[PDB]
Amino acid sequence: KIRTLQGRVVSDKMEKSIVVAIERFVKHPIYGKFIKRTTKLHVHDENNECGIGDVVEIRECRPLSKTKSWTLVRVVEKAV
Amino acid sequence: ELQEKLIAVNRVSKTVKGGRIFSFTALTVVGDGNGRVGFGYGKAREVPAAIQKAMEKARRNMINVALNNGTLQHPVKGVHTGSRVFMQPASEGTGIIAGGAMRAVLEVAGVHNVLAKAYGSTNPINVVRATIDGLENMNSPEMVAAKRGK
Amino acid sequence: ARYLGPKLKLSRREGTDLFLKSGVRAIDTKCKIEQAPGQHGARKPRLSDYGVQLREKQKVRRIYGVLERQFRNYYKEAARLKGNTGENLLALLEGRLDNVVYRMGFGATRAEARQLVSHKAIMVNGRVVNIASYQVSPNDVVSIREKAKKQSRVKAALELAEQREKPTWLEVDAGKMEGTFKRKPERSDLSADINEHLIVELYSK
Amino acid sequence: ATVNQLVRKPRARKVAKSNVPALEACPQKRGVCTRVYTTTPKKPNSALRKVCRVRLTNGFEVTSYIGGEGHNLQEHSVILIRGGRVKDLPGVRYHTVRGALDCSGVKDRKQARSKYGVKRPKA
Amino acid sequence: SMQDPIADMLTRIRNGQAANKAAVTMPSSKLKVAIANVLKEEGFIEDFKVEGDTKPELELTLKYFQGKAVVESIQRVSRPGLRIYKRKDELPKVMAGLGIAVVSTSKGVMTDRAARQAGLGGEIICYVA
Amino acid sequence: MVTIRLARHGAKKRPFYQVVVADSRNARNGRFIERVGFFNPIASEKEEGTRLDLDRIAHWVGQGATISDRVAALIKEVNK
RNA sequence: GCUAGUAGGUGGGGUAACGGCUCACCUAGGCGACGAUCCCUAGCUGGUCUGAGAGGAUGACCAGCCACACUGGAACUGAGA
RNA sequence: CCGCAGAAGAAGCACCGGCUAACUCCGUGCCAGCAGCCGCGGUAAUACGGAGGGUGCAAGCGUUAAUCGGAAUUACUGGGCGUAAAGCGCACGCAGGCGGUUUGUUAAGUCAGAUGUGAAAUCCCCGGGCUCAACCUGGGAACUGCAUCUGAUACUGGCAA
Repeated sequence: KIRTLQGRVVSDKMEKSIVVAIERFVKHPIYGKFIKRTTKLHVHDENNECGIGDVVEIRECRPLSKTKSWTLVRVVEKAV
Repeated sequence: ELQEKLIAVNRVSKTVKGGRIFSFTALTVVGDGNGRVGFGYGKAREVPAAIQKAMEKARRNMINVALNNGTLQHPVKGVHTGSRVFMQPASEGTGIIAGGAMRAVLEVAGVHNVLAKAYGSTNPINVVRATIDGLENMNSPEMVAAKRGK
Repeated sequence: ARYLGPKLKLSRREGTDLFLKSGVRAIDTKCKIEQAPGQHGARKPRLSDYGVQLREKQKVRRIYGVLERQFRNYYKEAARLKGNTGENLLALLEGRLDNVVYRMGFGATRAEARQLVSHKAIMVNGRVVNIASYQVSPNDVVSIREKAKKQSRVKAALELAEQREKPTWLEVDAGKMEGTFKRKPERSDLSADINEHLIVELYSK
Repeated sequence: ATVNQLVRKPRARKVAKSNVPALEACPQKRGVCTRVYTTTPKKPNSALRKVCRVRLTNGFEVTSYIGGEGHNLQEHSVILIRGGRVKDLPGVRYHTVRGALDCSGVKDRKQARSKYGVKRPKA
Repeated sequence: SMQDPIADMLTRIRNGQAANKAAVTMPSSKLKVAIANVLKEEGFIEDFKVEGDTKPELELTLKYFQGKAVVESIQRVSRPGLRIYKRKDELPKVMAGLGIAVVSTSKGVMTDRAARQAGLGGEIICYVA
Repeated sequence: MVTIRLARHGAKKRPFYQVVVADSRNARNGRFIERVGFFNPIASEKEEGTRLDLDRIAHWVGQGATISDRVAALIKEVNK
């Protein structure tokens, strides 16, 4: 099946675009300690309405604008 | 059967008014195909009796095995100065592993095939004093009895 | 190098003969043996540790005629096998053609055994060789040729062959100048001057 | 340091530097000569050792001890650097090898033939 | 009171073991209960009892062979700020060939030997000889 | 482009050939697609010096890719 | 400390195809110490060497990838430059 | 592969004070020079030079440069900080790291399994082919890894109480 990836909005202002920061467990190589290595990706909301902490589903696809490859597939929940 | 050899052999300088005072002392090897303890000096005024009297005194006392079938079952560690000396098992189909001071005491202790190495500084005077700290650290069958009987 | 020099002079400070011009002679026969080969470029004393430790390393090394490299390489196949490292080594060392021939009575001297294989008078199976090393194995057939049942050197080395027990792991035929290397060596009975534990310590770093 | 400290700053690593003053790029490099000098080494009882500024192309005008039995050199001559040193001289980076170019086989050292570029003698 | 529970446990255990104490106590939690079985089965404790009061506390009675119960190996492995994990065959092959090494598995808490062929990897908190 | 071809892997004055399906834009020793065979031209008796498959010399020759003259003449002599 | 097709949105246009690739308009955003921006140096990889291992070092021949052809720039035909 | 004479045409290079196996006699005399390091030589030098001898390697031998090893002497494996090299002069505190104890939930971390893939070459395991060996080569395992698919819920984390 498909893959949808858990991000959290953390910067919404611009129209039809939400900035999401995705925190996954990255391990150090030599010292083997997990850490949060946050990585923004630029997700396109269908209509912007988000803000901050909104868990979402995104997925890999075709671009629609420059630095895109991501869509909103569903809002798990909101926290704005 | 008794096994003994020599290790060091040297002389000591002291002074008493203008003394150079050379007196021939030494370290020696003790074992018995089980290991023994003792390593004494013996002051002398010639190189032959420096090792002679050294062996008298290095015959004092014995210490027991912890090998089964020529090798130790368990990796074990001890310490004395920067002579830190570790061993771990060595399977059958190998010869006698390790050079340094831990070549000679690692034969005489009944062993002919066990792994060894020494981390840190090898200070010959006390690697000896770190090697016998493994005949207090043992996983010999009495310890198997000391969880199954005890 | 293949040497080409004064065999018996080595005996002196070897403290053993190890088959230097055997055929009529050995220690203190028409030669000065068991001395020191120097006037006082070298003379007897108490010996150093490290002396011994080098000498014995060469002991094992010299009675096959193997170079520097080779014998180490054999060690790198032994400590690649999961069997006995000590055994394996002396196993590989006896695979050399030159050693095998001597122990089929062909050559009265170790050097002579190896100086046979040189001149075209040797062969193994129907294959002709002139190579002093070969892969020698169970149920091979060591064969003399035509014009080597003709040489008067070969015959003259059967003398001494009647005077050496010859191994039990090979057939030996002198009557048609064959013999097979029918099965593996035993070293349950050649390790009698060889302490494997010594040399393998040194080889290790 | 702490593993959490190391995640943030892994251990510093040593660097590489040698007796020759740059690790060079030859084991033998042809350098020109400025002048030969002769200092006395440390202590007033050490024997005089034959030294020389070099006139390297690298812009290293540094000082090379000159081995063998004296020399026949001229002071603009083109010599092969060994990149040894001898330890009784202070501050040394180079030592001169002989054989090839202007420097050639010294006399009555046909015993050390590998040294100095002395041929095998043919007697 | 305690930030890494288990570390405080073992500390007071070895400290007291050497003084040949009758018993020592320290605040119990779930795991503190589950460990004391291996120590009890191999014979290092008589038994252990959790007296639930204002809080559970483990007053485990210290066993001695003859004036000793000395153990030759210990570590804090998987602990705060350095919790780590291993798979089912990467369990430590400890001394004695029968030695123990507390591992929490994925269904319970077992030890290296059982845990191995039980298919079950997990964090090792420690290792014993 | 890809073709069935032979491909030396012998040393000097040893002709050990290996039948590969390999590119003509890389080489016969360059980028392989796949092995498919071994061949001895000298007809050695070593362990499996002749292989030539049935299944890939019947599938990549389905969508086209031609073999070589020795091979052509070998199809008959393994009676495939 | 950084950024004006800069960040994004509409609608146009363009590519074999997805894309500010490009534009007109619109919004005023975007990025940054989990190290941006800038500065030094370097073709990259399978692998290679050494080493008990971990690791470090390294990228020769051989294979794969990428890039370059007096210098710079530019377009043509074509599935392909 | 056969024949043809005739030992014929075929040994050198470094080293021998200690680390390090391997010295004597002369000449020299802190000069000459030697020397990886520790260090040699002041006229009875196992250390300099020659000779004699001895030692190790051998169609090579020795020297240098260079990289890793030894060196656990940058240390995750595998390091210290009273005085040996190291604890801010002392508090406060933002980010960060860290979280007593019990229950419910989740399954992200985590554990299990499955599936792709992890190029050829290379290693190894087993095994062959060249007169041997070098070299050539087959098949198996490795391909430590990664993503994907499904389960597990002890621990770690989230959520709730």
